[PDB]
Amino acid sequence: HEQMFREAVNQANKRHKIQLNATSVTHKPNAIQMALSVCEDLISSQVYAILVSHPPTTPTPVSYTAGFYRIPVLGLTTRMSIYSDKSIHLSFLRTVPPYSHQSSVWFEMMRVYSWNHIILLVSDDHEGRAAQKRLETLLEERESKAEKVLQFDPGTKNVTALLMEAKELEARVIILSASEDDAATVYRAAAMLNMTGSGYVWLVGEREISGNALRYAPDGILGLQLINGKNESAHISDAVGVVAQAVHELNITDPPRGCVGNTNIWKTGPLFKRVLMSSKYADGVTGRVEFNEDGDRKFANYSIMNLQNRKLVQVGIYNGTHVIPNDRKIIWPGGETEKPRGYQMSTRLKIVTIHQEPFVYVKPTLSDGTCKEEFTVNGDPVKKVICTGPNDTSPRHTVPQCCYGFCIDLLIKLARTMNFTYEVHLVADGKFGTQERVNNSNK
Amino acid sequence: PAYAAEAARLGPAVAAAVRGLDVRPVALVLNSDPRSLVLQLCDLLSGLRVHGVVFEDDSRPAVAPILDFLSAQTSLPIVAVHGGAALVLTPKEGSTFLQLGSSTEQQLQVIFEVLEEYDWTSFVAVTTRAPGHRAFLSYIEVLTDGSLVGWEHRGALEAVLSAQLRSVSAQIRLLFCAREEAEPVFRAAEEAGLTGSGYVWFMVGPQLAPLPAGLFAVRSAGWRDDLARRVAAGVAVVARGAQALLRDYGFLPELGHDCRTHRGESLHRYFMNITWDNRDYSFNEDGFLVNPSLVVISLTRDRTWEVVGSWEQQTLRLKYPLWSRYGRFLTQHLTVATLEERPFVIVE
Ligand SMILES: *[C@@H]1O[C@H](CO)[C@@H](O[C@@H]2O[C@H](CO)[C@@H](O)[C@H](O)[C@H]2NC(C)=O)[C@H](O)[C@H]1NC(C)=O
Ligand SMILES: *[C@@H]1O[C@H](CO)[C@@H](O)[C@H](O)[C@H]1NC(C)=O
Ligand SMILES: *[C@@H]1O[C@H](CO)[C@@H](O)[C@H](O)[C@H]1NC(C)=O
Ligand SMILES: *[C@@H]1O[C@H](CO)[C@@H](O)[C@H](O)[C@H]1NC(C)=O
Repeated sequence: HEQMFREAVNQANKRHKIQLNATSVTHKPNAIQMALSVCEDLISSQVYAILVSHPPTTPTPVSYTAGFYRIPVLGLTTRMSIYSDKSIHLSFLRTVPPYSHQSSVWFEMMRVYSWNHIILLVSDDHEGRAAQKRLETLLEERESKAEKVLQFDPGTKNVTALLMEAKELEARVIILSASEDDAATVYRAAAMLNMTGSGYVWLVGEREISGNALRYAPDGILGLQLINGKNESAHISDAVGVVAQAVHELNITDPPRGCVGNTNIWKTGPLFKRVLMSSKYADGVTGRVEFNEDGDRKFANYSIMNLQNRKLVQVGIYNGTHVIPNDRKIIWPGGETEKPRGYQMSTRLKIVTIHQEPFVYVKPTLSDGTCKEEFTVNGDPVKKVICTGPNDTSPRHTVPQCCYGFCIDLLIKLARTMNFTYEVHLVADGKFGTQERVNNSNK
Repeated sequence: PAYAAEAARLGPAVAAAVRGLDVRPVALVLNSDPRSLVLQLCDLLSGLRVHGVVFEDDSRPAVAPILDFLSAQTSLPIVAVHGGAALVLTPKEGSTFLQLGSSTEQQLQVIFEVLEEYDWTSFVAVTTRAPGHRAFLSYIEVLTDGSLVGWEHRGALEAVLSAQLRSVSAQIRLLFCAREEAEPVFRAAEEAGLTGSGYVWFMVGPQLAPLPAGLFAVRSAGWRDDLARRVAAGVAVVARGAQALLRDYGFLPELGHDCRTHRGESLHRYFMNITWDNRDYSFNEDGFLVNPSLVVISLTRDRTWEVVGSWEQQTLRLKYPLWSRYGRFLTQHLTVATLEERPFVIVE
């Protein structure tokens, strides 16, 4: 409100060019009046930067209006990834890390617990896509693959199809990132599908944990929350201190003070943004603040919360380069004191065989479905496996035949000595395999 | 030129009747002043309640973010014409922008087709301070992976600037920078001497239209077309969209925009493919034009931009079909003659 803004501005002036101060803004239900209010404020105040901390439930109108005239502004509440890119919002800056940082910490946590597997359950929104891209890039830099990256559908019900696909996969670990409504819907389906427990580990972001915990969060999740998220909602003191330092650092011209009629942009606006990036506000209030990349600062610690005892608890904090887990033992969904294995063995291998006369014979089955059993040259049962493959190249659709020979005999020996459970399956089109070029893509 | 544009639209454009909408030529330029422009737009939307008004801008890009935000708030489609201040804006929120610009992906695609046709394999990807150009570099890498496009690599980078740019050479150069930042690069290149007939520069991005002797920039087709054609195209697009939505109950007003998000519904589902003025005028979900018409302008010694090649329907027709690349116009190029002798030279 006004009182907090006056206190923050007064403190900034006392901290220590001409009558430097900031004027608070009042949010409106419709952005149309919001844009008009900010336009009047900029014309009158003509302040170098504007601070937006509206807890709507909107930072778009302020950033969009700041784009014109190239007047950089600082946002302190929104964490959506759409503001990370400066191409669309070239006048938007913030200190809180973006949601892509959640992917960075997830990879660090995954590497900490000797996990190399994941089932990335990501929403289809822009924020979800950015998180997947950031996680994929980090995994690629480490020569690691995400296995399944099956997408999602915002504001959709009956999503059991995706859950069924994930369940059949070997790896049992899911890093979920979506909205509160999506998180609740997925959690309900997972609970009804026996997916929350046994050897399953859940990793979710701040929004997912809060929303899921409200409605249907099982007591086996592992959520992440900002160390000073609530304080970040009222840490404008750091913002005013950094802005004052940036202006004190720096051939400049006063920003335009005319909103009713103007086309010229601020010449020094880009320079002010450049100096702001170089600014290193190492005061230490609410942790060290250092802008990273463009539009965000990657210098905020991240805490880990768990739903043990039906309540959120702290099981460690992130130092900025490595996690520091020192709290009580983590209560996994199954209740075991040891971290459940993130990978599950799959002893149901499917084998592809190609018809070669000396090695893998192919013979049709009898009427009953099982082909006749013969004897070897010296006298002995011949091991035959019921294989499925094309008839001609005629049903031409998975006619069940029976295979036998060198390779099949070798396969049976391998299965016995290591516990397989094989289901032979002939190649769809008879061809050993080669690299063909299609649409300028050889691989 | 805002006053001139308004005068050119009130008089000439009003009488224009391309083609259903009750009143087609109903519109008003209405003068830069975002507060007044938005207030006037709301007043017209509440009163006129039209199905959209074509917007024309002359400034050479902050207008686009406000226009799309206003369109999303009003839940009405507003087509962007008269290239400039409407250059792509790839990201979008639900809203119907329908801008008539040209995206970088197609611009890069056309340039590479021209480079391959002219046997210009060697190239560089010099770039200034990153204005979020990571996408441009990725697209070039994707296009490079192929059969023949591969060539010498490059990077992104005042005496220091001149040295960095001149340390890769490779003749053909690809430039992506803003006008405010490109000028220092041009001066640095001029100081380094890589601005004469011995080098060719391909400047792509939002540049539109000491300059180097060889400059090739790709811009949207009809860039030199008069504003009358631009407004006519915008009106036709709106009329085509109305006809497209006419396949079902066409009495679907926007409730009067939003003056005194909530709807969360776009309009791209119905308006997807239209045909007018031949060419390829079809809009995508992102707001671009699928398979748009492009031309390759070139700069001569007379400071004039002329069409060299035209791209339409995945077809590249270019005049000045120089079979030889003039590789050594800056040696390493040899003009080797020969003759057909079956045991030695076999030609098929
Ligand atoms: C900071 O200084 C500016 C003037 O430079 C003050 O702005 C005035 O504020 C009053 C009260 O809201 C308005 O009636 C005037 O129209 C404003 N003038 C300008 C030039 O903006 C501003 O109030 C001061 N704020 C603080 C916190 O002291
Ligand atoms: C966060 O901690 C700081 C400590 O200085 C405190 O002043 C602030 O009020 C806290 N956050 C909130 C909003 O309670
Ligand atoms: C914490 O992160 C900082 C980043 O500079 C690093 O220097 C420090 O060694 C890290 N400490 C631990 C325990 O991870
Ligand atoms: C392999 O070992 C497992 C565990 O004892 C057993 O269940 C399985 O039957 C054995 N071999 C197979 C796959 O038949």
